[PDB]
Amino acid sequence: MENEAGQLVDLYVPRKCSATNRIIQAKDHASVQINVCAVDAEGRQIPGEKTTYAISGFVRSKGESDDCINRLTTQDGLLEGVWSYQR
Amino acid sequence: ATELVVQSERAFQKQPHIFQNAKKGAGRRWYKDVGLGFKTPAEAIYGEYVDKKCPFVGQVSIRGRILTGTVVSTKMHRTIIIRREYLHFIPKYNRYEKRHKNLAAHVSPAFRINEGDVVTVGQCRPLSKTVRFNVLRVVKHTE
Amino acid sequence: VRQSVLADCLNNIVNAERRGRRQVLIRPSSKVIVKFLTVMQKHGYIDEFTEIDDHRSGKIVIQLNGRINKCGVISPRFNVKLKDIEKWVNQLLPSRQVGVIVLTTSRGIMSHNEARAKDAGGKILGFFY
Amino acid sequence: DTINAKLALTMKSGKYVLGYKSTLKTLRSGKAKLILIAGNCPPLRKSELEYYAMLSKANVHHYAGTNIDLGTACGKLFRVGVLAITDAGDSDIL
Amino acid sequence: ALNKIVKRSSSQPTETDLLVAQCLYDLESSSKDMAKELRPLQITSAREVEVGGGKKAIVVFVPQPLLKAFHKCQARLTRELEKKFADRHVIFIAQRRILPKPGRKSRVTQKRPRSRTLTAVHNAILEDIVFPTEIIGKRTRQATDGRKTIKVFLDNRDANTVDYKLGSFSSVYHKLTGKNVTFEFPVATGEGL
Amino acid sequence: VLAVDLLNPSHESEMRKHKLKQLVQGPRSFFMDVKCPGCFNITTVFSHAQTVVICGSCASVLCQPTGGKARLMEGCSFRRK
Amino acid sequence: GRMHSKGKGIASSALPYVRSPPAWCKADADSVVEQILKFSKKGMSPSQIGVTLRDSHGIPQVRFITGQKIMRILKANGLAPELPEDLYNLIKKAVSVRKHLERNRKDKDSKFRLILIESRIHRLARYYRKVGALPPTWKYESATASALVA
RNA sequence: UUGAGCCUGGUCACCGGGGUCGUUAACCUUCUGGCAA
RNA sequence: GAAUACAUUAGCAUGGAAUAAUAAAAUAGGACGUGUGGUUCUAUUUUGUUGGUUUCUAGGACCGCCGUAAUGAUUAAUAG
RNA sequence: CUAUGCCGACUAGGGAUCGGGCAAUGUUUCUCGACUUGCUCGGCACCUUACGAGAAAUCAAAGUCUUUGGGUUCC
Ligand SMILES: [Zn+2]
Repeated sequence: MENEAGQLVDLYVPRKCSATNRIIQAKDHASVQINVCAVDAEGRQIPGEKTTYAISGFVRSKGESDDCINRLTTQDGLLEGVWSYQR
Repeated sequence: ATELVVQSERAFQKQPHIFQNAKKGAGRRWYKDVGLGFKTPAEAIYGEYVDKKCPFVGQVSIRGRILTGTVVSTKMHRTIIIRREYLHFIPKYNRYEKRHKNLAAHVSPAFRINEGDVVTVGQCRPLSKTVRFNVLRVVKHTE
Repeated sequence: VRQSVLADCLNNIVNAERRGRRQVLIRPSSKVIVKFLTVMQKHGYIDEFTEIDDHRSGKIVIQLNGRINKCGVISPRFNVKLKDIEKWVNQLLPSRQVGVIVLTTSRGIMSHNEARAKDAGGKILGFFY
Repeated sequence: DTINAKLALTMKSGKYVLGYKSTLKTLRSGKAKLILIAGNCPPLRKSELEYYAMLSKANVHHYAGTNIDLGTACGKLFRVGVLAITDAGDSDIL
Repeated sequence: ALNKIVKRSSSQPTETDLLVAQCLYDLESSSKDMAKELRPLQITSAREVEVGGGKKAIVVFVPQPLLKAFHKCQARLTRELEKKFADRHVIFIAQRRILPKPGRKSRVTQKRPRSRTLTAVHNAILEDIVFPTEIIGKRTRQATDGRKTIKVFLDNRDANTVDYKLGSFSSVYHKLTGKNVTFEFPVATGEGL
Repeated sequence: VLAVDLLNPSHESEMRKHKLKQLVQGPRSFFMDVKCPGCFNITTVFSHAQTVVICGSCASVLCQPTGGKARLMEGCSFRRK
Repeated sequence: GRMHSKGKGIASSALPYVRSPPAWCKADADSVVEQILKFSKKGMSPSQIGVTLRDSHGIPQVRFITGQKIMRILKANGLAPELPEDLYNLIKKAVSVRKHLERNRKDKDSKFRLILIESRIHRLARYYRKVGALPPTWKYESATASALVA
């Protein structure tokens, strides 16, 4: 949020989940974020370059973390032939 | 209600200040337009009843409030009971409730009134302890 | 018997949002539902929705993008004047800047802020935030 | 189906007559193809009707049900003792 | 030649109905079932329409009551009309009269029949414009911005000779009504219903 | 799950569903044309016919009304359209 | 939910999205009308005849071809029954139950079923009286229920 | 009776409002003034 | 300077037609109309001021037709 | 008595069970039946879990309620 001066005033801006778009609480210990690096031809992944996904504790407890991660990787192009929108 | 002979009382029923003579065949029939847009019915224009307590061919005048209701009891001579339905607002619950009140009105023979027969009436001075209205328009349920 | 399809539509939407599903199916469909969905979609709470047109009342498939805490109906539809909007906002809305109250005023179905700009009251349909 | 049904089909489009005097007239004329007799009929009348229909080559059916039930199935407020159908019409009673 | 020019229409445009009538008479000159079916034939008016490309379409307003003959006639006459209309698409639409919605000031006791409703005539127009491949599906998508696009799922059978006509169908529909209509055919794999 | 194409369901999924629970409800029956084993005529019969259909030519019972689909007994070939 | 039962059955018929006759079914919209009139001349039920055209004749939903309902077609042609089909069938069932009750005097279950049928027939009669499909004075009679059915 | 294309004078590129043009019929209609096919 | 608002419960009036209610033309017993023929009345008028009939005339109302037109019945609710 | 009003919508995983229907170039039986498997509708229920509720015991309803409003009786 911003005041009249236009400067963002708050303790922090909580990270929104990448699957269901929900706020991750400060004590949401079930929520985790995973990182997958970028690989070129013949392995030898490039250091310093990676894409991260945050999965909320509610999703992980419900058991939808695997499917949500599969969907996110398919959208970002890091995974193929495992997640189908048609179902 | 039912068209009977106009001389059905102990006295002679005649329109006041209406005269018959020889130079002119009998006399004339007097009528007035109650105003406010209501048209005098053709039966009243060419009829035979007297009905001193009638907005047409009579002496009572229509003035005051104009109301509309539904006939609930037409079991009296030249007089019927109508029912007015309205919703009363109770502020505490912010809701409404059904409220009804019965109104007694006088009816001319020019109108045939049964149950239903949404009638529009107008105030025409007290008639007998309850009747301050006269029927001016009829919305028939059959026509 | 179904008394109000708008209540069923909003209850299905809020249930799906709580469950975390990104799509929801509403049956049947009506102009009031379409107008309500348009209002929240214009305000940004609802993604694209498609109306399946069978030879019946119809069906709606709505894409849910989160960012909805609760959407509900206000039954019976109380008549709301201009001065009653503030009371309804205080009673239902979380604050004076967050949330929308939908009123079916004389000029159509729209938000409480837009109706206040129109300077016309009406009947309260529901709320969403 | 049932005789009550078939009687229901024949009453819309068909030629039928009611009572005992009329059914005797139709049998004597010879145009009566079908006769129906109530259960609680006088046995002498039943024998006479059977004899008349045998001579006139008309079909005889003494179906279950009293004259009250027969009349109710016939569509009448009264009691019917014997039916004489001279033309079924569009049904397949015969 | 030998009348049968003005009798086939009501009013007189510059050239459209005149050439339609003369082409009609020339086609009706063939004997047997051709003349038998084309004897009770009437046309009212024709309008030009443009598509995204250089192709031009002509949409003619048939009178409603005699669509029974057209239901079996326009199936075969379409190709002949296409070749004889100087490389222009031909559309058979029915001219229907609508009635205004009764406002509070405007008290009308004549009533609006459901068959003359704008929604009803719009659906009838959509059915009549794509005469073959009867409608099987209809969807109405509304994006976040608020634009409404309607998708019409047609019948898989008789897909030919209409797969290059639905673009003109959409152009005509958007011209006369304004809806963003997109026609689409399904892909029925395997067998079954 | 949590991402389902409700607008375009799977063809197999629609088949393994009730006739009403589909996205668009519709009939599952079909009208077929039957020829008598010893004749040349055609007859249109319903899959879930409730009454016995009688052929106008020399033929036996065309179908037997069961609880669901009508039983076919004689050696006839049917076309579905 | 069921009107007079605890069941929640949903069995019904799903009409097709198409509103047109089949390609081969050249019913010509007038031979079917003649067939309906012939099927009504005998006096069969409008629902029963519609079944016959669906099964034996092979005709689709009659509205898709003729453009009018079975009840509407026969009413236009004049072969209109004095009472509605559902009204007549319920009166028939009520009459049969009362005839069974007057014989079997110890059937309280059948008496309860008769009461349910009497409630159903009265509600249907009230609706038909309001809609105007019947004369306004259509007071159902228990003693003359035999008259009403036939 | 809904969609689209308009302009317009107006304060915060928006908004409120006024309407035909026509698609789709343009203020349904009653009476009047001049115009009268 | 000695303001302004609170007013609407109930009543009068202007504007809007979203929401929710009764009817529109089914035995067409319907907009039908410088309308194919007629009835019946009033004189709002002139025929000499008053009274009376005719009816050109201005008008209310009514009797068999006349096709002006696309003539009229919402889908048929995983309601009944 | 289910110490738990009625109607309507939504809400998770499994396996049994009654009635009906659909399919099986599956087994079996002197034209159909018996067995098995899959799908669906309508019931009686059971096990796990608790997103959710409660004061807790517990509850697929006693959930969708301080984020409080689908309709309606009794108390
Ligand atoms: Zn056979």
